[PDB]
Amino acid sequence: NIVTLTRFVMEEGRKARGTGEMTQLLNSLCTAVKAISTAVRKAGIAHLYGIAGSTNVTGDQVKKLDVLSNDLVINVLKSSFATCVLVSEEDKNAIIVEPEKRGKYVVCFDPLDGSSNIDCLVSIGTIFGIYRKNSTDEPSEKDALQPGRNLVAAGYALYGSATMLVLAMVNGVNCFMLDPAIGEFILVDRDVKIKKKGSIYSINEGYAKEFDPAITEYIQRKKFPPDNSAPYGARYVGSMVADVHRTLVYGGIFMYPANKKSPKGKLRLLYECNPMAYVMEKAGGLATTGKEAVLDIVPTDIHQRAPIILGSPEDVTELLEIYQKHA
Amino acid sequence: NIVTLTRFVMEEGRKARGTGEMTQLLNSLCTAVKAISTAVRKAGIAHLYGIAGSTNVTGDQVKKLDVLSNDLVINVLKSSFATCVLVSEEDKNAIIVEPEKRGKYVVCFDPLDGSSNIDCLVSIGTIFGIYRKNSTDEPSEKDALQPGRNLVAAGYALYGSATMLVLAMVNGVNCFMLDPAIGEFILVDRDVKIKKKGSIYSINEGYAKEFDPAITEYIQRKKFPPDNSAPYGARYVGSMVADVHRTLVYGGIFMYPANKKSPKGKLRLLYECNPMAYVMEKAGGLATTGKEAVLDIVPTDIHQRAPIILGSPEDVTELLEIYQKHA
Amino acid sequence: NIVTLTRFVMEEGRKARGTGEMTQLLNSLCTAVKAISTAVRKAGIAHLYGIAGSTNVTGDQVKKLDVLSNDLVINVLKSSFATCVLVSEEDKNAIIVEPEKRGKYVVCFDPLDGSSNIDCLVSIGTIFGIYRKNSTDEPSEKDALQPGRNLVAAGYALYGSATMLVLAMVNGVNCFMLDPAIGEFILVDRDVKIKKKGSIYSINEGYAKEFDPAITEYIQRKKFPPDNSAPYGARYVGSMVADVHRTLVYGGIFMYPANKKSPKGKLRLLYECNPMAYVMEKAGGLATTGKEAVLDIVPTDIHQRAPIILGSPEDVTELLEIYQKHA
Amino acid sequence: NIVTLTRFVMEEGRKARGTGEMTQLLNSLCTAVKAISTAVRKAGIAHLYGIAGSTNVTGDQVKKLDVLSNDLVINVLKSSFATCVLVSEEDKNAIIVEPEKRGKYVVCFDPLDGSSNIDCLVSIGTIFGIYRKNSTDEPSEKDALQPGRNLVAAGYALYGSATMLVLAMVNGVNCFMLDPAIGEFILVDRDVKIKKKGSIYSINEGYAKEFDPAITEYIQRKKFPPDNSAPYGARYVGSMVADVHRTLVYGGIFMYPANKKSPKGKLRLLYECNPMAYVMEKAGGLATTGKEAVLDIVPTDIHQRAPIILGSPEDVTELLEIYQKHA
Ligand SMILES: Nc1ncnc2c1ncn2[C@@H]1O[C@H](COP(=O)(O)O)[C@@H](O)[C@H]1O
Ligand SMILES: Nc1ncnc2c1ncn2[C@@H]1O[C@H](COP(=O)(O)O)[C@@H](O)[C@H]1O
Ligand SMILES: Nc1ncnc2c1ncn2[C@@H]1O[C@H](COP(=O)(O)O)[C@@H](O)[C@H]1O
Ligand SMILES: Nc1ncnc2c1ncn2[C@@H]1O[C@H](COP(=O)(O)O)[C@@H](O)[C@H]1O
Ligand SMILES: O=P(O)(O)OC[C@H]1O[C@](O)(CO)[C@@H](O)[C@@H]1O
Ligand SMILES: O=P(O)(O)OC[C@H]1O[C@](O)(CO)[C@@H](O)[C@@H]1O
Ligand SMILES: O=P(O)(O)OC[C@H]1O[C@](O)(CO)[C@@H](O)[C@@H]1O
Ligand SMILES: O=P(O)(O)OC[C@H]1O[C@](O)(CO)[C@@H](O)[C@@H]1O
Ligand SMILES: [Zn+2]
Ligand SMILES: [Zn+2]
Ligand SMILES: [Zn+2]
Ligand SMILES: [Zn+2]
Repeated sequence: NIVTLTRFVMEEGRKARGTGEMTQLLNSLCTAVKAISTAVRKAGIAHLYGIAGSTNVTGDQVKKLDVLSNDLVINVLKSSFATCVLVSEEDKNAIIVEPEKRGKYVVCFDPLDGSSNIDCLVSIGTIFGIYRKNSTDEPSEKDALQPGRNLVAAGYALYGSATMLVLAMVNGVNCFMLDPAIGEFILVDRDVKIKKKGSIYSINEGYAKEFDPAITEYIQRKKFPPDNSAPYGARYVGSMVADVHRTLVYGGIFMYPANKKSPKGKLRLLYECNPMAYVMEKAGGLATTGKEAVLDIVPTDIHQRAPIILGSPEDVTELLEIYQKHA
Repeated sequence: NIVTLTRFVMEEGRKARGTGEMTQLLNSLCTAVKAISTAVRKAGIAHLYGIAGSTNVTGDQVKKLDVLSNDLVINVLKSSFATCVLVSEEDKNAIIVEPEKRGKYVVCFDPLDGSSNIDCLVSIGTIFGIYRKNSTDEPSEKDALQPGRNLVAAGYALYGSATMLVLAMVNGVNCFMLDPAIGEFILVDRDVKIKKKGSIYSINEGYAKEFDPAITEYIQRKKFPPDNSAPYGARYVGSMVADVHRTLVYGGIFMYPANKKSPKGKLRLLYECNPMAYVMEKAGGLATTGKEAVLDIVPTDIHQRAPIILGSPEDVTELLEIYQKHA
Repeated sequence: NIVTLTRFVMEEGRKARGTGEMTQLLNSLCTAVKAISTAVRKAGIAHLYGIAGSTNVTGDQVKKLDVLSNDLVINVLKSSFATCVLVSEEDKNAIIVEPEKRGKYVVCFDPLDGSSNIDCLVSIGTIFGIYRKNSTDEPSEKDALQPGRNLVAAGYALYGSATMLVLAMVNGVNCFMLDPAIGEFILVDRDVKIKKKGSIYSINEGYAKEFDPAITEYIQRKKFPPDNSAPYGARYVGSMVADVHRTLVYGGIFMYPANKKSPKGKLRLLYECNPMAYVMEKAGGLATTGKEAVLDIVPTDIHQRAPIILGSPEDVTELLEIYQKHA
Repeated sequence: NIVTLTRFVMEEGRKARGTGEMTQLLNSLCTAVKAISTAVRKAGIAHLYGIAGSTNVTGDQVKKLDVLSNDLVINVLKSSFATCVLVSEEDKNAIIVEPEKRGKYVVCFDPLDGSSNIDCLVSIGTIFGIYRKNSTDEPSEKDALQPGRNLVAAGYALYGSATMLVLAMVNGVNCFMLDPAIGEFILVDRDVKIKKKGSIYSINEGYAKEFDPAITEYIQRKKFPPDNSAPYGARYVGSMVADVHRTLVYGGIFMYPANKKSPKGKLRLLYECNPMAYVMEKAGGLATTGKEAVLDIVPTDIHQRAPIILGSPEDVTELLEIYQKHA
């Protein structure tokens, strides 16, 4: 029995007896993700190189993927009439939606994750976290400052060899594969669970000289297992969306701890850490900063940064033990 | 003036006064690559999941992506009437084209590189190397056992966020972006040259306990710069075609030396090492095993393996200097 | 403000306070129409001609568009869990859906209209009429034997230079253009109304020798206007979906009266005449058999045929006057 | 063995021992046609309707489909470095290619045929005819004023339910189906031949009061067969490229004789009449004005018009016999 994202969301909406506003918001997301996917795959690039004549700004004067993606997400989410506040990785201030388009939801998103991998064509993506506004006050940024544990839905779209949307809600994590031939997301994995233990560690070891003792010790074990067991294999794509997705399906651990240049970690709490921590906990995994649960941090800034360790429970647990081992 | 790959190959053929056979071969390669990417992006997957019933098929043909890609290369190249010997990473023996479809070119190809990243949707691709048959004798595997220096043309197609085919021939390297909307590869970078020195090192550090001393000394040097400069960033996609392409565009160094499981390295010489080595040297870069030039190795086995270090000249020679410092 | 079919239908569902079942059925229709559109445009035809090898039944042994379209519609509508009875132009008996998939709606459809235009690649399409089952009896064919005037929704998808879906419901007719680049239907025409009078007559004059006096007289006027005004132009695509769509947007009249071979007309009441008569009346046009309203006929057979005259009100009215003129 | 249009043109070039210029011209024509169809199918229309905002553009460039198609043909042909004189149904004067991009071929083309069917989404297309410059003089419109019999190659691309390019050259006619999924035209019918006699007549009968006696006598003969056989079916799409293509595949007769508004017929000789006439004769069919062969007319005006009757030999000669019976 074929099941598309469209049918799945609509039905989950019926089972929860929703009024239909969130379902409309998710349908908008779906559409946004497809438009970004098409532009990311370079559809119609021939026009920029003068196939129809008029080869004007054939350099850098037209929308760069980062910006185009941010416009699609904002414009589409707005037009869903289900949001009131929006937080983008590409915007300094929270985006307060006009009253005539205002909804009860707050969305925190990363329109195009994997910044440094854009020019080399490595996998990139979009990340999103949705909150139900809780307060009778007028829309402001504080409405997006809720701890991740208050997330109603979170997930991401991966633009890789193929495009896949991973959606996580109260009752589980579901994976949908995009069939570009018909512009439809097909459910291929129902209520997914990450393996208890993996054999892959993911981190940028270029910061070796800045790692804290716990991280430094953990890495030593993956390369030189004290029990002489087989060493973990290493993998680091460079785009958080890509590295987290492999972690979800293959197992293992992903890491981005603090360092000199980034004392509180590089990844942002609102639209990078929380959505992935939610997807991970719902899949049966763990997401810690090393001292606490990511979903428990009470955000104080819109672009606040936080250190994160996520993946299989046994692999993450072992690293927490190291942290405690170091007082 | 916009330049399509079809326009480019044909003109390069005219400038070389060829009979048109090599032109027909490249055109067929262009067609094969488009087909493989369309399949990689999962076009038509809804059918596998029963969108039109469950009797459309008369057998159980769930062809795995790697097999399907290999089937496409084989049939498409053969229908070009320009080849006589084919070596695939997928077949134990060389494939000898039937007399009627026989041409004078030898093609060594890697159907879909990045096998471990197929299920997690990370970038994968196809790598190729073309040689002229140099023997009046009847075509056999021997004609495929030539040193990389004899290549007339080599390259690859990358199926990442977007699909790009990179082709290198005697007169230089050129990158073409596939425009999925019209099924056309567009020339977007001419006579490409790699940076003399980069700031990214690429290797699977999970084999740390099995690396030779030269590799170990170099890694520490990237993490702890003796001149005290900023340490190189680390990147390891897990797919050679992917990691090699970023090395070309961003500069830096890619490494896959020998280890316990692979005493002579893991990567294959004919359709992995050689093609990428030729692309690199043509871009003014380097590619060595650590003791000699990859393109100079005369193979004795079509599936022979070899250790490889490629990338920016200054980066590679620095490592080559560590090797020759020990021994 | 961008509006997609997905958002439009969902919203109309909210305004009517529906439970969500019909909305799910319409979403299924939308998906069906896209899959048919892709197969109609010949996506992936390269495989049938041996691009990946195995050129077996390269003649006539695989699904012909007529059949493939009928499978997609049936399978998709079934999987929507909103139907109980289905009437297809390609099936002799009414299709009674399994209890575990049963809904309250009855759908009458023409999966691929324009049979004779398939091989010459002329415009073809899909037509549909939806009824809300009215009776506590068990699902049977009689449930689809309701007069067109009981239609809850009707319309068609036109596979022409571009693909467009025309949807008609109680509050109007709306036209949606398909953007194949993202697999999304975009609303381009809101609540459309046909012009009071056109300048185009559409009919197969090859049956001249069989036309009744009224038709014969009417045609004389279009070619030789008694008042010496400019003559109407003639247009006959051959596919009902194509001819009716032009009629809706340009105005004029479309005709398929009785003849020798077809004493009661060739076009079928259930899935050709009623849906178009409904779309036409909702757009402000007329649909008569010459003696009565199409939407008023009480069907007695599932594949019953009926004569039809449709289009601008003034053009249709004038022909009715001729009929009365002839007692 | 699967045959792509790219493979076919190149090989036909090799067999003819050409320098490769005409091969490069045809390849460019292949590229242009793909681009036009992708635009015709409305790829990317969501952008026009603001899916990404309302500031993406820096001007008002709502290029109409016919203008865009003309822009593509002009720029793409010129970037082929194989032409010197271009005549478009869209430009009052011939376009003389700049000396640097000058080649020896003359191309007469119809950017998008079927203008009256553009808004109603009925089939439309592009028609072309190629000639060799036959004059050492400087290129001018005169080089485009040659009799149809001098064509080296002619054909058209049909954008109907699917896109098909038909190409006719000295050795016969061949049809290629565009596979939108890989952007490749597939050879699906070789050395095509029209039926000696069909059963469909195609003409706009809205000009009945302006037809000459021969045309009138023939129409009555199709409606009232003197031998009392079954009357021919009528078909008139309104787009020449469409009606002509069905005539080729199904056989029969197509007609557009002279009338009051068009004393010398409406259709243009250089890029409408001639190309279709050449395709027809090569398929063993006929094409006359009623008094002479279309391919024999020596034009004096690039936008000159001419009456035309084409199709199955027996059908056309029957009409040619009515003409020569009167006068
Ligand atoms: N499509 C849906 N999928 C899952 N939960 C939903 C859906 N629609 C509504 N809900 C739940 O019902 C709540 C209220 O929905 P709404 O009335 O649309 O704002 C949401 O916050 C969700 O917890
Ligand atoms: N399209 C082309 N691009 C570059 N070099 C070519 C091309 N076609 C032919 N050549 C060169 O000319 C030689 C002979 O070509 P051929 O007669 O086609 O086998 C090839 O081995 C190449 O060195
Ligand atoms: N999406 C919709 N668009 C228009 N009318 C609708 C929609 N959904 C429900 N309705 C109306 O409400 C009735 C009951 O809907 P349902 O409860 O889904 O069976 C339908 O028969 C329609 O008349
Ligand atoms: N691709 C081709 N298909 C058919 N005939 C061709 C082709 N290329 C060249 N010819 C023939 O050879 C002549 C000279 O070709 P060229 O040297 O390219 O101008 C043309 O005018 C055609 O008659
Ligand atoms: O080069 P670094 O420090 O590993 O940064 C990579 C990280 O940057 C990001 O692009 C965020 O800026 C993440 O997607 C990725 O995990
Ligand atoms: O898991 P490892 O040892 O890092 O191997 C990865 C390598 O394997 C390959 O898939 C070839 O087997 C390459 O594409 C990639 O570089
Ligand atoms: O050849 P005829 O008698 O005009 O039949 C054409 C009619 O047949 C149909 O294909 C239905 O069978 C209609 O779509 C079209 O109006
Ligand atoms: O409206 P009419 O007189 O039938 O003309 C239709 C003809 O006009 C054209 O659009 C050319 O002007 C042709 O494609 C078509 O055959
Ligand atoms: Zn990010
Ligand atoms: Zn490989
Ligand atoms: Zn029909
Ligand atoms: Zn025209």
